[PDB]
Amino acid sequence: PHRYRPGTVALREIRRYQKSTELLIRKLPFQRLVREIAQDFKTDLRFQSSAVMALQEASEAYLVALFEDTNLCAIHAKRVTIMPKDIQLARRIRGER
Amino acid sequence: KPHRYRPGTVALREIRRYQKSTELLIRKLPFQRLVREIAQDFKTDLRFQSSAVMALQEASEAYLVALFEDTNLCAIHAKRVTIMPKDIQLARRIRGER
Amino acid sequence: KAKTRSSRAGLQFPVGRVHRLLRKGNYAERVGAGAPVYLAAVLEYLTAEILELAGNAARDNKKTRIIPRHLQLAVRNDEELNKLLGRVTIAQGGVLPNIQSVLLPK
Amino acid sequence: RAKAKTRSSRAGLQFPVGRVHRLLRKGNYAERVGAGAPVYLAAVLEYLTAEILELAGNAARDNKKTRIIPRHLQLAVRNDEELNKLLGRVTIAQGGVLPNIQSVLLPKK
Amino acid sequence: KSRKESYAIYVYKVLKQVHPDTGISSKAMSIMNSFVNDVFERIAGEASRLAHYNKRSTITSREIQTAVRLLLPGELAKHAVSEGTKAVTKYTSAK
Amino acid sequence: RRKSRKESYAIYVYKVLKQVHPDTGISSKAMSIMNSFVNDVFERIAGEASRLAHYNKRSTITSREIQTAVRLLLPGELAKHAVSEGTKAVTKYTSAK
Amino acid sequence: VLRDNIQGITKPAIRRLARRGGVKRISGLIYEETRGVLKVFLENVIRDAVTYTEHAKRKTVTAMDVVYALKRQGRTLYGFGG
Amino acid sequence: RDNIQGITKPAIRRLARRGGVKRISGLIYEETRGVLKVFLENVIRDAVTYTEHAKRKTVTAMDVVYALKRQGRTLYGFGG
DNA sequence: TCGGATGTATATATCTGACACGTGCCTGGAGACTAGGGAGTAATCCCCTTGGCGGTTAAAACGCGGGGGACAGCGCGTACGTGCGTTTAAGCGGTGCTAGAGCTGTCT
DNA sequence: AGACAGCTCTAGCACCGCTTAAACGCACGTACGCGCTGTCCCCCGCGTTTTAACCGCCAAGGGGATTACTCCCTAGTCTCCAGGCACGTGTCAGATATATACATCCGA
Repeated sequence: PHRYRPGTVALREIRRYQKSTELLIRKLPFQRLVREIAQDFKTDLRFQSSAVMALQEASEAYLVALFEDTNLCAIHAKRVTIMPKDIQLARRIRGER
Repeated sequence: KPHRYRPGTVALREIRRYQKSTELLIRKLPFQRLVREIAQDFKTDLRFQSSAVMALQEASEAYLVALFEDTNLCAIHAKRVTIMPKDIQLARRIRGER
Repeated sequence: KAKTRSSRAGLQFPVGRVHRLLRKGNYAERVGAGAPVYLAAVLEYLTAEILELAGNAARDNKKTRIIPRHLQLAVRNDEELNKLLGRVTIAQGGVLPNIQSVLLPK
Repeated sequence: RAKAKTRSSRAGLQFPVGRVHRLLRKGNYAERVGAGAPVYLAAVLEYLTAEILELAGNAARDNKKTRIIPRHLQLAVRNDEELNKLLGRVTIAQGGVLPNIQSVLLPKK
Repeated sequence: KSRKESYAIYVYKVLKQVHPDTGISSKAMSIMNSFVNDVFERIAGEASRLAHYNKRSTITSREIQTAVRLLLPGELAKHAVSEGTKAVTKYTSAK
Repeated sequence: RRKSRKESYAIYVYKVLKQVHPDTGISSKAMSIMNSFVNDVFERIAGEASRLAHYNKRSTITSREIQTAVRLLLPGELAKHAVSEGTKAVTKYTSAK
Repeated sequence: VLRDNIQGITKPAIRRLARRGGVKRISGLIYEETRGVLKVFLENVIRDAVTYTEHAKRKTVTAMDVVYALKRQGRTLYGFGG
Repeated sequence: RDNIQGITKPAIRRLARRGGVKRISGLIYEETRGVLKVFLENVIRDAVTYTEHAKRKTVTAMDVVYALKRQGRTLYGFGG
């Protein structure tokens, strides 16, 4: 049947996910991850639904911003594919490493 | 044939020298006049403490040095040795200066 | 007759609250009477600029209610509010629609 | 009058507890400043001072020098993973930078 | 006390003056409330720096005007200073 | 006229230096940097201690506010050592005469 | 006991974030790289948030704890209180 | 005026060399001057602003330190 | 080329629970007055900053050769995108409980 | 502002059933990483030139720091009352559902 060529659905997805603000990570898996990490610092912690949302909003914004910076340095290397070294470079240039 | 160091061999030595030393690399007089030239655009007849011009030079040189490191990192990332203007702009953009 | 300091200054923002907050925020042991009036005027001005750009974005999007998307679009589109709020993340704001020319088809 | 002894000596500290206590009250960081705050803060400041001075003195001895200079302070701060993170946004005058060359820059055949 | 302090009324009134036909969502309203609180802390914070750097024990229009010029960009600063000086002018002259 | 006194931690940085390296000296430039560092760290810990007191609507900065500011500002091992030193100092200060 | 929940952040979820970020093509290596980055980011933000929670002697992580943590790290979040 | 061009090409090179750069394209100099010019403008404008608030006519080292402190980079070694 | 697939934006109608309006009321804003010391004003000084001359001599500028590294063009292969059927548990609604957030009062 | 006792009653955690979209494993193609090659330009290294940064010494004057004096401006306390803030309410905006245009891309 009809098939979209590579990159067509990616551009469409970029437009769709940029035109939309909803959270892209599943709420329940992220909530479990937050709890798993939080238990390392202090056990039996409880998280307000607003607190988990705050972490997800920040995490999605942080990663989206990081992917923007990563995309910029990927284009600089004359690549469209982002590589782990691109994330590592951006994080080092950003000063967070 | 006169003995000549191969391109970059003296640069590799210059890097060690300047990284080993800590003196300021911009001449005090050109920098001092540049500070007053820019300051004149904000307020006329300004005076600068001798140490104030030094503070601006220390920060300016440390900033450019730190910028060149980040610039070199992104130049190496592009599989290049020579740093180009787009490398500076990229480092400044990723650093959040624009 | 008692008339609010906000109306005297020609401002909507609560000069009394701004004065209260400055007095309670321990920014100094004393707060001059002109400080909250000046501060309230700046806060009201920034609020008007933000809402004006947000309302214009809402109208462009044929919406009549400002939602976080409009605030984000306004803040990031204005070359000076973006710089003021460069370190700010807006919940449910998303990002500016932008794809680099190199990524677009030939 | 009772024997006068400094608060720092009671805490086993060299740093001035009185100066830290006064600076906290004069800086208006809070409406009130508890007696434990300057003692705890002075201890942290003294420990961090010893931490940097020890690493700086080591760097000085490693450089065969008898006095710690800005260079030794910069090397001590940037060589320690945690001090480098604590002072990442800090620039030290006359300190220079760490001797650093990337492997791709080193000479080859 | 349980009382909640927010700029809901003031943001709405300014919105009515800027766009009487336009409303604002409770989510966008909470953002604006946090934005006002954040900018207020920045200007008040910088104003505290200026007072302390000049060992002054009070916050006046000069500290605010300077803090605004430091924190706000060029055009925002010029307009904010204009609005601030105008508001203080009317406030002082109106008695 | 006579020059006014300018207070600095010079004598304290030197006394601590004599403890870590009795034979090592310190130049005036390095002393100025150490004084700058002490004042910078002081303002940062005190600045975070203010935020903590304010967030909890407290009017008094206590050891708990300082300890929390230290844990937040200082990295992991530095925080542990600093907390231990601060705790030892405060405990010995309170128990001593 | 919660364990290995980092793998709960599906590859399509990372893809969507990258798509919102304008990423056109994502290397298969990015997925594990992104999880490690996010794991560090969340550890830093949660450590600070839990620190505020512990200082308040609370057992429930309040939304303000996350906002203050994000503020301290220079990534302040608007929309969850003042 | 020419004072922007007064920061000599070798001075830029020395900074780049201290920064670990091994090779420098001829266009880095003009770009570096612009980058420095905007950096100095942001720091001087704040220092001048701190000076004006003090009603002083000379920019002290503290005025530059506070300008940097606000600019987000702290400079050690000048007191205060 | 190119026409057909076929997702996203838009237009239509219904809906609905969100926010905009209406209300009660009390506590936080405004008004009045004081104390008082912080802040402004004035005179003074002096020092360090700005300005100038001399000169020399380190550093910068300029010219040149060439080689090495930036980058155009290329091949390819394997990794990643996309499509499909599978199936999985997140999302949704419902029910349970009681930890512990939030508050008051004491109170000390 | 916390030790202690107690109340509320919120809402976070605990749990099941059902839905079905999101996640998943796998098929499979050609888009795209990059290794390799060619090349030329433009950047390094040095001789050579020169200029202006640098040192050192002196002028001077002005503005910064200082002391002396003052008072008017703000914090504290008191008075007051209607502005703003939980509650009540409903209606109409854009979510949701449905239909259908059109722009954008693919197989021919």
